Amino acid sequence: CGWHLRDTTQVPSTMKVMILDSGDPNGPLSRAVRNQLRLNGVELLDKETTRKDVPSLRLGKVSIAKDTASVFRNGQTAEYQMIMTVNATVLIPGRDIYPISAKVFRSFFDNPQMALAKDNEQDMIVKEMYDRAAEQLIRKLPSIRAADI
Amino acid sequence: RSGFLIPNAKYTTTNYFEFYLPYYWNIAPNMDATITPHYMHRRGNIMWENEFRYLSQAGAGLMELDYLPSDKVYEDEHPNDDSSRRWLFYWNHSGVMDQVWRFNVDYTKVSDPSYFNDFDNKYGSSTDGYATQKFSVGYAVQNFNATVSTKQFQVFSEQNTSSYSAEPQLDVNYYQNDVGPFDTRIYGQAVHFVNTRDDMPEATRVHLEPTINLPLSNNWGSINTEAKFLATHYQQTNLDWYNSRNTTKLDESVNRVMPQFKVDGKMVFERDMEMLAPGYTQTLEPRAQYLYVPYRDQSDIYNYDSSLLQSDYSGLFRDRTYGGLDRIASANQVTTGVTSRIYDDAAVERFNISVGQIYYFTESRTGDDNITWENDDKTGSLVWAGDTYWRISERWGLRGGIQYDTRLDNVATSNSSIEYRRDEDRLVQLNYHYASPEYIQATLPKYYSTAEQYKNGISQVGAVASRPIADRWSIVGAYYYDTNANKQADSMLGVQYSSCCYAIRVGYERKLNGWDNDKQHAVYDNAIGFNIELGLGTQEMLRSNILPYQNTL
Amino acid sequence: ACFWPFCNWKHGCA
Ligand SMILES: CCCCCCCCCCCCO[C@@H]1O[C@H](CO)[C@@H](O[C@H]2O[C@H](CO)[C@@H](O)[C@H](O)[C@H]2O)[C@H](O)[C@H]1O
Ligand SMILES: *[C]C(=O)N1[C][C]N(C(=O)[C]*)[C][C]N([C@](*)(=O)[C]*)[C][C]1
Repeated sequence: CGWHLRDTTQVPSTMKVMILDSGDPNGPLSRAVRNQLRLNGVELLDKETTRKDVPSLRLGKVSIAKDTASVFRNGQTAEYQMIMTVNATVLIPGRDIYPISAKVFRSFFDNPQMALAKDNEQDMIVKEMYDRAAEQLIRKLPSIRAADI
Repeated sequence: RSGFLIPNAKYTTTNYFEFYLPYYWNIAPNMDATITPHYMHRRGNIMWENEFRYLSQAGAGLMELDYLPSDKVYEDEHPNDDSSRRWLFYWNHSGVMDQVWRFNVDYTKVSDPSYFNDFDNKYGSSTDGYATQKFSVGYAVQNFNATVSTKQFQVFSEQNTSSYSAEPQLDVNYYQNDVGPFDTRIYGQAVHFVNTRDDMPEATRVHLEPTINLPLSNNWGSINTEAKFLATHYQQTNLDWYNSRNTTKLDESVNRVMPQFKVDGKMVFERDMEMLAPGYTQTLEPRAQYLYVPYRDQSDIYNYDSSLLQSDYSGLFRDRTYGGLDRIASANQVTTGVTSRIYDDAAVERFNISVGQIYYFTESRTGDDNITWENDDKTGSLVWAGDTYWRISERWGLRGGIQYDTRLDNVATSNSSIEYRRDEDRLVQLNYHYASPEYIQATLPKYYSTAEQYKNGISQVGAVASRPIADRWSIVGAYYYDTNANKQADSMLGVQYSSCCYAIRVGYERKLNGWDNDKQHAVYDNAIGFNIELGLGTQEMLRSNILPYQNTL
Repeated sequence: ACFWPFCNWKHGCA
């Protein structure tokens, strides 16, 4: 058994202290990303900081689409597929900008009789997808670090 | 810049020969409009469509108003009806102002349930079972957000249109992190539920929940403890009719006050794959969770907005079994899951596989447990889930998921997909969707389990292809086939010649467009139209059918 | 006293 406990952090050492930027700093995705970063031991500086030479994580477009994945024999929708895609960038000061992305799939059955309930369900689903988007982008940070080297 | 667009035409089987005559109108830099006479021959009239797109300080929005003054087909199928006019109003508006004020509008109103089947699918779909009408005004800052919202629905189902509407709804959240070791959160809600019927329950609900959680993390381990305190007050009125028919009696005042204890733990083991591949790293992540919620009798409350949630691998660790705040089941359970990830030389995750299960110690009761499970298993290992995702190459990849239930004694839901994609113009994809009839019986309403169009379940195979020719043409096709019925569900073809000054497109689609209640078969709709406009348009054509293509990598 | 939005105004005065 070669399985050993992880000795490195999920977020690389260079990106321990970083800036977070977006046009929606008060949106659900920003909240999810900030929570994921604060859990991984990352210190977030304001964008106004005179402190230079810290990397910058700029969150970009977020698009959520609800499509019909399957239909019944009458053509009515059976499964609704929620797809969330998020684009972001990481600027390493003085070296380059590295683009990153996240995509989350989920599905749920439709129920017109309990339509209101289903709406609530959808809301909950969306609130989860943001979290999935926040852990994905972080898991892509080491790929940026290796790319910079 | 304001002038006639190039005309458009189609030949259907529901409106026969159709003709669009668009007219653009640049009213301002931020506002534009288009007036489209749409002559329909079978209905023998003109639907006047009007679109208005605007960009403002509040955000961006689109309004559509379609009006058909009179209809012959609708008149024939409803001889005794007062009028035969048809109309649709759509209003979408999303926007954030000064980074704090969030405005969302999604309104759709139609004159009759049959509108979407009988007309174009720009903002509607024949697959839709209902239309939604939501308004939302919110204020969000870093540690606070509030929102006043209105929800209304127009169900197209003739059997039971009756739906509940949350006309006022308030969602107040507050977050206070770094309160010593602990992190704190509070959620509040006030909602008034009204039904379209004059004899259904009506209720106002006030909900408050404090939350305190302690996160502790290392380089390999993460343990999080969490305590919630849910408090709900229901004031229900207009309950005579319900109590005159059902043995369970609804109360006018209900107070439900319960704690929730949750513990999450996860590890991260790592190894370096050597024989299989050089410099490839495999990660093994075990994850465990214990949840405890005591039981309260909810028989005095009508199920306004609680529905059973699907349990994927991520949903296995979700603490709620129902949505909303009406049915909160008891919980004494431990959930275990394992994830394996493969990382290549560039530290890019190329593969991951997940599998987990839920083991109950006590039955999840809610007071109104009427779910028709196929067996009587109440405790033990009851729910299983699994996911997989493989990126074989730059142009090739596949996905998969499965959920199994012992209470259904069957695989509740499954999905699979495999895609080849060089670029937006050249790609191939194959997908599969499954849903057992037992799952349909258990979760969907009672009449689903007896109706032929629903009781069989889902077993659907889809193929999508897009191949360019001579970097000017783009042949696009899609085929969806139900293997239980052995019948086509949706199929489309399309050809687009895209030059530098024009792009001609011809399309064809055959789709399921309703059920016939007499001969007990489905109605198919065919449409063949041409579109001239003044990329090869592959993605636009891929999204034109009722089962639109989605990128799977 | 009056909670006009967040109260039972469809059937309440019955
Ligand atoms: C746990 C590891 C995670 C990896 C997850 C990836 C799983 C990918 C799922 C691909 C399988 C989908 O296809 C799988 O095969 C058949 C084909 O109908 C279904 O089978 C079901 O329907 C068919 C008939 O329609 C019956 O013969 C069968 O008894 C019934 O169970 C399975 O229930 C479904 O799950
Ligand atoms: C504005 C107001 O005072 N409301 C309360 C008084 N009443 C009745 O007492 C019947 C009218 C009904 N309502 C509610 O029940 C909430 C709204 C207005």
